[PDB]
Amino acid sequence: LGDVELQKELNSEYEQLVSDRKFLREIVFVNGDHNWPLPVNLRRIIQNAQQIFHLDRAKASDLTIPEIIHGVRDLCKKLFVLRGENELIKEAQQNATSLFQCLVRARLATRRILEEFRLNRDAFEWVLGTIEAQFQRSLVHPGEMV
Amino acid sequence: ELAILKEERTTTPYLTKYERARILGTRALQISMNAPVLVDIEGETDPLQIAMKELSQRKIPLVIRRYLPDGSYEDWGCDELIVD
Amino acid sequence: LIDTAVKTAETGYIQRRLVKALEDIMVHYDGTTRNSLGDIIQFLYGED
Amino acid sequence: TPALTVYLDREIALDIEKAKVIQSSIEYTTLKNVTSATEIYYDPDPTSTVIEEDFDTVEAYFSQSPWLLRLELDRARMLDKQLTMNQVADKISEVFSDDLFVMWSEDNADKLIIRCRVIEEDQMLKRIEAHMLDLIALRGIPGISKVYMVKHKVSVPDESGEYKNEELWALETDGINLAEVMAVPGVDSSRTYSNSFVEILSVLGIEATRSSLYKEILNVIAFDGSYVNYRHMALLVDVMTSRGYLMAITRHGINRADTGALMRCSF
Amino acid sequence: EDNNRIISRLWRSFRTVKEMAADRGYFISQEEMDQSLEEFRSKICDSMGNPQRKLMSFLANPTPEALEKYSDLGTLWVEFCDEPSVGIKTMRNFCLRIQEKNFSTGIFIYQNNITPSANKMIPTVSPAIIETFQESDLVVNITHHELVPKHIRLSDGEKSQLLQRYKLKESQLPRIQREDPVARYLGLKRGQVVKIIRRSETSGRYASYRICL
Repeated sequence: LGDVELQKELNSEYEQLVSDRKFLREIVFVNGDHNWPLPVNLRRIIQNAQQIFHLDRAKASDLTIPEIIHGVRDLCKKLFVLRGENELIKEAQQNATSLFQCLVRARLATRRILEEFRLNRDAFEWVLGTIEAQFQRSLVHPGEMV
Repeated sequence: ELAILKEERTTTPYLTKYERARILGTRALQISMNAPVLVDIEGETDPLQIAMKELSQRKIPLVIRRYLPDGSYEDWGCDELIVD
Repeated sequence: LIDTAVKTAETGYIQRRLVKALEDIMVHYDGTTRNSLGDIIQFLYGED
Repeated sequence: TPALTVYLDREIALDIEKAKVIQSSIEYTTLKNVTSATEIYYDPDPTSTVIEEDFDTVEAYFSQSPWLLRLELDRARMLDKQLTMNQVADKISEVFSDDLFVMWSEDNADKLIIRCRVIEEDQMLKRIEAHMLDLIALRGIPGISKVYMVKHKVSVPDESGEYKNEELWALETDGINLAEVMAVPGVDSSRTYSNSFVEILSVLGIEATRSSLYKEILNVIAFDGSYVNYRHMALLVDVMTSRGYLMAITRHGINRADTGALMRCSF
Repeated sequence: EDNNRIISRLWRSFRTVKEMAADRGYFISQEEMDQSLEEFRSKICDSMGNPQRKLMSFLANPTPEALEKYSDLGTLWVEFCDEPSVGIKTMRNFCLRIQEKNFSTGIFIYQNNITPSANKMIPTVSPAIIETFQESDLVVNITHHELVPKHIRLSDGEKSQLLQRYKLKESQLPRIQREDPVARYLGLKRGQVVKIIRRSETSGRYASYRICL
């Protein structure tokens, strides 16, 4: 309670979420549709994490807010559809994963992680690693006769 | 001239399905021609299964040369590409 | 019965033409979708 | 079945009378569309007449060739298209400025009539009559033969940000003229759409052509509830629009590429 | 009546021409942008109400940003002609006036048609450039249409960067016709590359590139 050097990060999270809200509502999906085919099922990841790490008894969670925010921020910068240090490579990489980043941030929000899913640190790290690996597995292979 | 230095290699670090299939086929054909086997053969005698065992243990001595559309290529040893 | 007997030829012709039009298109190691001439069809496959 | 979907401006898009006025402005009527039956009378003296109905009209209209054209205008046809005698006579004079002199009975008259004079001419009158009945326009964009008052259940956010349906009039049509309808006032010029993507290419460019092509293919496929993943139809429309122009899936499209001879011969 | 409609259509076309010029990089005064129908009618029409199309012809200079970016951006001349049909005579006068005051680009907006004999003088008037648009075409600005995403011409250095990033040749790019309505609206010359950012339902945002033939 009462902290400020953390309320800054909370406000940054909420402003990123509002940016996503505005972007999706005004550019991508203007008619409101929000159920779209996307890689990596996050519902199933979260429930598998709950099963594996036994999230019953609503135990006191040792998962701090700054670690949640920085974990999701680092994860969003680890989903590689294109590899390279070029600048157009970076632009295309961010354009490639904008919708999926919107999904990952709509699900792994601080209030949601703490209240709705009640994850501890282990389940959280497992969710991030599983998103990493399954996204790397969802990519098309070179050589496909698409 | 067309080879790429191991630092600026910008293709996927993951073995694709086609690379894995062809690598396994080639290794199986080689072993069926009385080639030396790098793994310790414990129970299995089928060359394809031996080749799979070698692929899992990163002991297949082959190289994939990935040609780009401009004619250049990147070289990746099988032991440094990541197998799912 | 007439529909089943008669439309299958138009459908098979359509699928043959589509296959001949799109047969030379492959995802390359840089992510692009190019034809046999090397021309770009999509800069990233499926845009994702 | 060519067709436009003409989205109206919002002020018009909610009111029905205004939308119907825009419909009347956009729809195409020709002199054929409001004409019942044309005669040809020999009227040797312009100031008099051999007929017994319109003598009083021309005696009130007075205080060249003796060949007269007496065309009749049905009542309900005028009523339904908001057309009166004044605009029709003006339109005839618009393309027959001074090589024709037009008389027209009044609108309340028990017989709705038009009379014209040329300035052997029993066949130039026939040629002029045919060309009028087949080329005189009254109002609207040529190429739009019918217009419909359609209702669209658009989903838009509320003032609380929550999505709510909203009941808007819009126009559907028989025929296609994208450029001229896009200009008509009262139309949302930034949202008019055509089901002919060749028209889109000629009017809006190649990227809009790609969008229209995807919309048509998605409509045809998803008609019956089938779902094809996006990337396949995206690839198909990207191959068809990659050169800057529409490449058909035919020999005339496939075999005009620059690929090898053996590929083209194999097809 | 119909005079009001003619004046309104002409005013819409003039606004489209000014939006075209500003989009292409030339500086247009913010007050001449918001030119209203009645104020336009005041400055153009007569006592009889018919409009003088010789007053709309203006002169546009490159905005400094579009000079720092597009170094090949000279001075623009825009003329609304009065002759409905345009022949080799009028094109001769227009080309003479364009070369006479070293105008780089001359936009010649006509009403009815431009005859092929006149049309032949368009490419033979180097080093100046002459483009023509028809007034009927200019009534609606098509870059405002929802299906038309925003096109942005690349500069020479950025085009080189695009070609090297993809290890590409010019002929291996998606293409746009010089007669494309958005290439025509943008004054694209052969070899110049537009960048087209557009909506993507699978990724959110996707950047496309086309070379103008």
